[PDB]
Amino acid sequence: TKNVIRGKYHPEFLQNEVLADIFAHTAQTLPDKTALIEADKTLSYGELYQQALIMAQHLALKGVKPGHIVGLWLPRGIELLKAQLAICLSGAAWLPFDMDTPADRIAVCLEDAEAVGMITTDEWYEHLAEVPQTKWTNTELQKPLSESVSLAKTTPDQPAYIIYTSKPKGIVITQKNICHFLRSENSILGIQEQDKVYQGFSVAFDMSFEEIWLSYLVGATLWIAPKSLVSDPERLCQTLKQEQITVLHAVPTLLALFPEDVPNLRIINLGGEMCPDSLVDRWALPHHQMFNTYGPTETTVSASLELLERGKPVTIGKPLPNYGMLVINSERELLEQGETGELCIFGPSVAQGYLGRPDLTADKFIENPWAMSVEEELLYRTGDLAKIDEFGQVHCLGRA
Ligand SMILES: N[C@@H](CCCC[NH3+])C(=O)O
Repeated sequence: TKNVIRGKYHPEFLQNEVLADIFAHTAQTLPDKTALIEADKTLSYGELYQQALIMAQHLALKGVKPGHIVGLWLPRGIELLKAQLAICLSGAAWLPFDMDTPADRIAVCLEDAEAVGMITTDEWYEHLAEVPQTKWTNTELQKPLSESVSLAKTTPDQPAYIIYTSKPKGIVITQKNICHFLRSENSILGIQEQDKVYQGFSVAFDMSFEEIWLSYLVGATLWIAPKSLVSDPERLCQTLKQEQITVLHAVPTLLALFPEDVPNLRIINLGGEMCPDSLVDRWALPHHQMFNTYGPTETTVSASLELLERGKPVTIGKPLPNYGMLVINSERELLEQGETGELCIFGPSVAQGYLGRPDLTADKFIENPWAMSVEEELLYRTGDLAKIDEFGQVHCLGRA
């Protein structure tokens, strides 16, 4: 009633599926298309699938089953994504670690998650003497097999990945959460099979999912950035032109540091900070579709998306399809439109909660007295203060 704002109604984005289903569909439908480009090395979707499958079978032999958590720590490049996909194909969920993660934090996170192990490279294996958990190398997980190993299937209720944010706090995202997010957001972004997608985010960040898994969803080609390029905005601008990139997921401060426009960019998805007006004016051109995505990690990558246009005020926009937002008071009561309260998010992509933290989970994932379907019974309290304006639009106002 103007005080509960919903994204478009799209029940077809909820399927009886897991991430392995989405990727396998793409690889079997487009075997010979290039999936991954690292420098001058390229891997096809079919190649990627068979290699990741061999790795997943090795994980199975070593005891990885659906519902397990496997840590991921490798340098940016093909092997890193390959290993992510191998964990996924084994039916386990992955716990991603940035290149710059200290070994002690790795140990704290693997312990907190009760992970059965982690994947890393021969080189980095020695940095992990402090890690008591099992460490596998991608290399050993890539050796030939004598007889095939049958992979147990995971289910939508099972975790797809665990994101840590610091006492470390692990956020459990389910297969259902992430598969729905991918379909819901791509229905608006519309990444296409012909697209060439820059892959610059560390796997430890939400926007890596928009770079990688949206592409996997439609069979786009990923160009994987080296560590040295990620901190060189002018060189990156020239790289994006020379590599004929069409899709940039990035943060506003990075876009602002580009000297020239990059004409070949179909889609520009800015997340993290609300895009400033000067940047919109500089970039919200006709040959660019410039977007602003907002959302906590606790509701799978993004919860709202906004089309940016020169001269139009910037807001977080409307919820994604099947997402919903409302505002509540200090005692969890729905507020009339226009008042200021805590922004709450609901829908099929609300995370399962905080790993091993029933306390904080119950504090922040509460029952929704106002759910109009079984996919709306869980409200996540963002902690942000917000108001719903006279146009059904949510306005952020800072923390509570
Ligand atoms: N979700 C990220 C920033 C927003 C990304 C939106 N595509 C975070 O919570 O740190």
